[PDB]
Amino acid sequence: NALVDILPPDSDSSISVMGENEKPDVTYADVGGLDMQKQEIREAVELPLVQADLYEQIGIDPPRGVLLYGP
Amino acid sequence: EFKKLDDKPSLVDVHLLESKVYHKLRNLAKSKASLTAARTAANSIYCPTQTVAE
Amino acid sequence: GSDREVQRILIELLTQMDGFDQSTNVKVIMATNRADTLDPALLRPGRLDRKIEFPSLRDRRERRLIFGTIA
Amino acid sequence: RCKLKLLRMERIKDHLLLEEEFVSNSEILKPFEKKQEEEKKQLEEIRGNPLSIGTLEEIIDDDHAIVTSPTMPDYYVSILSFVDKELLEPGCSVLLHHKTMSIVGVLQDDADPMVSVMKMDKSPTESYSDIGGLESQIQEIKESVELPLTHPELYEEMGIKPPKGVILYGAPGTGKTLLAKAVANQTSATFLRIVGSELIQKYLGDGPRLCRQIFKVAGENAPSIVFIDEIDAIGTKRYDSNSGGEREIQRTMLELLNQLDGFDDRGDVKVIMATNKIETLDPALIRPGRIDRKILFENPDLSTKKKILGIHTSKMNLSEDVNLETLVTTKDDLSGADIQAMCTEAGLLALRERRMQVTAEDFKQAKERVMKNKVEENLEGLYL
Amino acid sequence: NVKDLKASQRVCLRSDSYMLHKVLENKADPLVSLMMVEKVPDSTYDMVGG
Amino acid sequence: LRPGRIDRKIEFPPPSVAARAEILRIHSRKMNLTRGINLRKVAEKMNGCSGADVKGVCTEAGMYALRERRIHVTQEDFELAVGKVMNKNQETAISVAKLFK
Ligand SMILES: Nc1ncnc2c1ncn2[C@@H]1O[C@H](COP(=O)(O)OP(=O)(O)OP(=O)(O)O)[C@@H](O)[C@H]1O
Ligand SMILES: [Mg+2]
Repeated sequence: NALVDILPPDSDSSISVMGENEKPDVTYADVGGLDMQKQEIREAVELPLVQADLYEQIGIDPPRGVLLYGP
Repeated sequence: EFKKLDDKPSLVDVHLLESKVYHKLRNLAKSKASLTAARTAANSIYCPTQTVAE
Repeated sequence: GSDREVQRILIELLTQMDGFDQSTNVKVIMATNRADTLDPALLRPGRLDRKIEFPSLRDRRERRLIFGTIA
Repeated sequence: RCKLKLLRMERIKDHLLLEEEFVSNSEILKPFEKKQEEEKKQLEEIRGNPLSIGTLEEIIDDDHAIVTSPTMPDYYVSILSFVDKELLEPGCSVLLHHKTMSIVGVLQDDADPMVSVMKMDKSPTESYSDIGGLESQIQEIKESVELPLTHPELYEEMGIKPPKGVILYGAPGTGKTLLAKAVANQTSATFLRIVGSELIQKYLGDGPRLCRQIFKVAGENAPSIVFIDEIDAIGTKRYDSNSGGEREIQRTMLELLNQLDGFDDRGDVKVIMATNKIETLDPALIRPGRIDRKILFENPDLSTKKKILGIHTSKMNLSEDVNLETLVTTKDDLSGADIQAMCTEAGLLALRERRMQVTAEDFKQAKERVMKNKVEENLEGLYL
Repeated sequence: NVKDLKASQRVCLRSDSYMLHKVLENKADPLVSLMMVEKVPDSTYDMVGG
Repeated sequence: LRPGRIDRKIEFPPPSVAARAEILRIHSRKMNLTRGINLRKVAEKMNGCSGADVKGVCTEAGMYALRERRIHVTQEDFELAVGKVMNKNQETAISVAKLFK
């Protein structure tokens, strides 16, 4: 019982990534409606990946988590 | 000006013109941006068949 | 005590949700099927900022889309 | 003013206590005598290192018991037989040895946060004559609650069993809540105080277990006063419908009869109940011989309202402006919490001035606001 | 020693018999449990302004 | 509400238009606007009822400048943002749109 080695922040996973190994079975060519939510999901997800700095150089905070809710 | 006077389904047309002008100036960045605006505005139900075709 | 393990796990979500923030990454996406299971320290902003609603009513062009993509 | 000397006298003795105690410890404590030194040799022989707390499930009478530990293995323990074999009972916490388990010893007291709620953490410094007035309805709580404990002498003379219990009721702001805290300050008997709105939980069956605890502590502590503050808050208060509700309310009421007297035959507990809704209580509790004399409170009359206002104005700064005697006159059979609110608000009007003189003008402005909670929280205003 | 030891102070123990070794610099504060799990910043009067 | 236990009762007014302008101004110093955008002008288009409503004009405006992809928040964003929140303001003043499904 002593700290004798370390383990990287990659290893000792809960489960590996599914976004660069596997790929989901859905795209927005097989989404139909919810066009109203389609404008909202690219604000939250798609724009911070390509450049998170967009929010910062505007001076608006980037949203935190996304709740999806409904029946 | 017609955002102070917004009640208009006639700005849907103005967006589509705006897209065509930008396209022929050969910028697709803001041709896409206006075209996106025009799609959103026609999602609300008042639009002619002609308007949807354009 | 076993129901207190559940609560302890929720507390770690808050800790890691706070720690994650202002980083390039997309702040956690989570979805619910009942919006009566939330708490006022989970739904509170800094954990969940954005609220994308999901209706069942939509409108006639967006219900039209659902008939057509599965068609 | 000029109590400085009394403060210094008191202080001086505190200094003398600090001194004597420190110096005594240091090479005159108990370091150099053989009835400590040789006794502890063989005390530590059978003691650890770990002293491994157990929970006493049951005793067996052969010098053994079955403990279940917090660490989950049982032990059929012995008992060394110097800690007094039968002085330990179920629910006690036991010191087991680091090797083969013997009851090394027994801990009396193990502070639970559940008896913290009942037990006091503050002293109720307002006692007799800061609730002054109702001097005819304090002879039914200091001739049957305070006084038998202070003098069992008077009650040896008549013989029979001493008074048991009281129920206080009347209109809000007659000092009901503080009276109880003021007789328990002076006797210094074991003051448990439990609120009426904590008996009702949104969990079921553990409500009556909480109430059952309160009286076991009372019976364990020979001089005992239990203030149940608010037991009108059992018939107007409910949470969910599956663990609060009617079933919970019935159970708790019945638990309390067994506790208070029932069949238990426990130590002398005085019960003090604040209520003002006296049909939330059993027809087995508002019979007397458990609660003997019953106390009614009415709103204090005008000369009693002079006494109430005199507690409050010893703290108030005074002026040649101030006219106390007209502040009583407007009030007619009103509560002693209106008078207490007027003077606190009169000091709020002083503070706004940013002056430290409280005048007649500050009291009368605050009097009209205090009667406004009775004419405009009433939206009819003048009786329609 | 016991006058340098006090309630709500985390200790280190050495498992030779659980022999109290040193004080632990970090100890728990129960108030931080409340405030952290809630999560609540402080403000000045500029965020009430108006 | 028994008197003796409450000695201060503090109301909060749904804002003035003088107050509603200063709430816009507190949030707009986080933002980077195009110079010459008055926020007194925005507060008069609004009628609001909370300092959250004007917090949402600022928020929505910077999400419109996000879509646009300029650093500066434009005067156009604050026309549209007022009207989005105003529509949402008037749509819980009828009987209340749901916030949880
Ligand atoms: N005779 C009195 N002299 C001094 N202060 C009094 C007197 N009667 C009542 N008060 C004050 O009135 C206030 C309310 O009375 P208290 O809390 O003691 O019990 P109550 O009659 O149950 O009323 P409530 O619970 O509605 O306040 C307290 O601040 C108390 O000090
Ligand atoms: Mg009271």
